[PDB]
Amino acid sequence: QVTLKEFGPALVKPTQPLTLTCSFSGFSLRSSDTAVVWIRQPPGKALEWLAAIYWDDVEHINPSLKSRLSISKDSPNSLVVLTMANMDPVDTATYYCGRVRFVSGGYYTDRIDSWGPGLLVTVSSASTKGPSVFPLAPESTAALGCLVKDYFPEPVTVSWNSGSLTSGVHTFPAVLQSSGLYSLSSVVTVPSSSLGTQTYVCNVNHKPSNTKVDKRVEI
Amino acid sequence: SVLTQPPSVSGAPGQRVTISCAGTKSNIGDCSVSWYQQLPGATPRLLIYQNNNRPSGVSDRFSGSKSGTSASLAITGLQTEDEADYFCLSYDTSFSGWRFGGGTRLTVLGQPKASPTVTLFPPSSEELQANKATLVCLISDFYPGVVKVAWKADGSAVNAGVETTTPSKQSNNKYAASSYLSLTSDQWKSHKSYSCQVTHEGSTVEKTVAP
Repeated sequence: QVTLKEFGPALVKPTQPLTLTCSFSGFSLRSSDTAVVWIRQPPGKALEWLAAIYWDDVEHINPSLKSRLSISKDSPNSLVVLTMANMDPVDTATYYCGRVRFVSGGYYTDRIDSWGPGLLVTVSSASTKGPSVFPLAPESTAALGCLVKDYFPEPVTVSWNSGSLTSGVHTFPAVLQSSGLYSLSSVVTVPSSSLGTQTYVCNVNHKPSNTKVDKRVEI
Repeated sequence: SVLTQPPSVSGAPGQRVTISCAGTKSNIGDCSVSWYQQLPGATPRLLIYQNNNRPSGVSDRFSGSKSGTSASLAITGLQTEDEADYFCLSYDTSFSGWRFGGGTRLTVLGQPKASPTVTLFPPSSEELQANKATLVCLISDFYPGVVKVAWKADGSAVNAGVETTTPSKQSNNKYAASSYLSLTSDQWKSHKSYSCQVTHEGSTVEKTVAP
């Protein structure tokens, strides 16, 4: 069983450097058949191989980004670090961490068989803003919700009753206003009869602004 | 992205589809190809590695051949749950680096038509204290994934202050979307009633609120 986790900033100013850190578990970078790779994916476009560093310090870096990219590792601490110099808006993307496995010899038999959850990096001159959380309330069932209004940059997570309530939760993709601010909404469909007794709290997280707000949603 | 993929491939349930990956001898001709699946809004998953090999867990309905300067991923017994984006991967010696294909979106057709279940929320009182008013129109569970949203305030139409998201595939392969009408508290209090109108496959469906 193998897991990876990306660490990095949600927001980076133009021309500033991006530094990404991968922290893995369940395998060793000292293993003669493994490597760690960084993949990025811009919104609605193809996957892109950035860089990978191998057990024997072999580096496969994208030659289109060589002047901007550098990679380094720490096998005894299971850490891999990527730096990308001079960031542009165009470099706004989700960045993935992955274990490459391969056969010794074989001739480029490498494959990405494990992926981190990916980290969304936004390259903007705009400043971080936290959202304002608002309740959404009004015969069989009823729809309750929370408005997460005006935040930047992505992402935002929403749970209900600290995650004890998952059934019938639907959190919608965010809208991008002309203000350069994001907004989304999270509804939960609960039995009409339960409105009298059950108490519903949406948990709103926005790590880029270190914002975490609880909100009671009644009538 | 020298590796060429068809932008879109469609299929009816049960049939077999093919997703090609064309390149040069430098990349696909000599080196090994790997295939990657990406369910909508999810993390990529290894499907095929070394041209034709499956990892554990990966369905036997998937398979990869390589012949000449082009590679292919074949999917038999097509199911709705195969709706994803598919990327090939290979090393290129002339390029001296790894390159992906542009990717291929797979759509499966056999799904039942589903009308939108539209939900409209008024401004919260908390927001009205801030002299602001946001009308939230949430649209979900509709197939096909194409709708149109229009805002009516009383009789007249509304244009300004409307922001509508693109349709997005849910987990159940149905589609969801959202629309926001951003008003000041007094804009909201001035009219008699606001309406969100979702048009989907001919029939328009309406939801309406008021102070």
